[PDB]
Amino acid sequence: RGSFVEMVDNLRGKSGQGYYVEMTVGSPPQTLNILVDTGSSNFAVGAAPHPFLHRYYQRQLSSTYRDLRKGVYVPYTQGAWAGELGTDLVSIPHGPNVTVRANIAAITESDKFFINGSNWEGILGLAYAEIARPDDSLEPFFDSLVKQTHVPNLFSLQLCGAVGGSMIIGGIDHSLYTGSLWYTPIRREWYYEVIIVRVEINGQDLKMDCKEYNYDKSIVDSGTTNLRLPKKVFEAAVKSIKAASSTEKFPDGFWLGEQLVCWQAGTTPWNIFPVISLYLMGEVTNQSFRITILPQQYLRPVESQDDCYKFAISQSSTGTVMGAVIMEGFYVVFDRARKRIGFAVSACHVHDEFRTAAVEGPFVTLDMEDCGYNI
Ligand SMILES: CCOC(=O)c1cnn(C[C@H](O)[C@H](Cc2ccccc2)NC(=O)c2cc(C(=O)N[C@H](C)c3ccc(F)cc3)cc(N(C)S(C)(=O)=O)c2)c1
Repeated sequence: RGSFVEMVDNLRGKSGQGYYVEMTVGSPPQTLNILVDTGSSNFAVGAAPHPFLHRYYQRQLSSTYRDLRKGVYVPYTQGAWAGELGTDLVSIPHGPNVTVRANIAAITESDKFFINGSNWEGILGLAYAEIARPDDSLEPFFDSLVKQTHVPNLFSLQLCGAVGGSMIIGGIDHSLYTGSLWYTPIRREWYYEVIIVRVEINGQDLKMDCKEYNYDKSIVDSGTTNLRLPKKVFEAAVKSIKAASSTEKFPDGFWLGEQLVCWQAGTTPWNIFPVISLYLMGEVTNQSFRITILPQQYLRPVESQDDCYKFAISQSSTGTVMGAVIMEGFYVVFDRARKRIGFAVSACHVHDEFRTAAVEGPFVTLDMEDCGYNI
């Protein structure tokens, strides 16, 4: 036991359909399972019956609920919901030892948002006010917590793939990683926006201009499953990954996410697939570092004696998104007080006897401030 021990192992997931934490709302208490999302900024909960929900928030039974008299609507890349704004008291039983009064949206209708069998009933948006709906005067959950209490302006995340993990609020826990932590600056506070300066596939540089990697932004996002890439980058990376795994051919639909391939239980040939590295901007002029993932991170199991996989890198038209495929390799620190994000090798990542995920540096990279996109 270190001093954050009671927060270790406070996350669950069912069949790889989102990581969630327990939260307690209102008075007397109602406890619900809440999806953790660093790619949005609204706190919202289901508040009316739905065939995919086991329970929901009942405002009439809470004596501390206050009505803001205002509607709200939120569309994502996948799905959308509409509801009503209010405030109420909120705690996290396996989190920090405080209670705050927070904005909450009560979800009364939705389309392709809730997921059958996921076991979660609402979402906690952990990013900044600039992207909240209906606009930036609606204060997000993490801002309320820092402004009302002593808790330090920092949190960190360890997602353990195949489903559990930990969310540490107000500090770092040294048993959750090995080796050192390496930091990249947050470019601007809206999404958690970062700069990628080089890409390699099995040690071989892809050689695109670095402005293509960040067009029109690159972000770190725990509520999206895949690594998503801009059109011209997706096309050149798949060509290179096929060239490097050519001891077995696969149909074209596999690299598009439209076909699965299944091996007999225990026998998947991890070694025929290459490793992938991203280089990120560091904290000193002209210095970078690199993070490296394995096929165990970018091929995802779909839930007999047969192990079936889907290829989890895909095309985007709104910039690079480092989703759960990147985060399951690493312990990640969202250090909001010093405007930076830290990466270290995770103590729980999935690997084999020949290779492991890695975080290494320092490397020399010139002109990194050219790489970023301006409106
Ligand atoms: C308002 C200001 O913000 C925005 O405008 C805005 C617009 N988009 N966002 C990004 C947010 O983070 C939303 C939140 C959300 C959360 C839940 C449901 C719907 C939306 N995520 C997605 O949009 C999204 C979700 C999934 C998915 O399946 N997730 C499950 C929970 C999951 C499963 C396993 C895991 F390990 C981790 C997560 C797949 C895709 N893909 C497109 S994919 C196939 O990965 O390429 C996209 C913010």
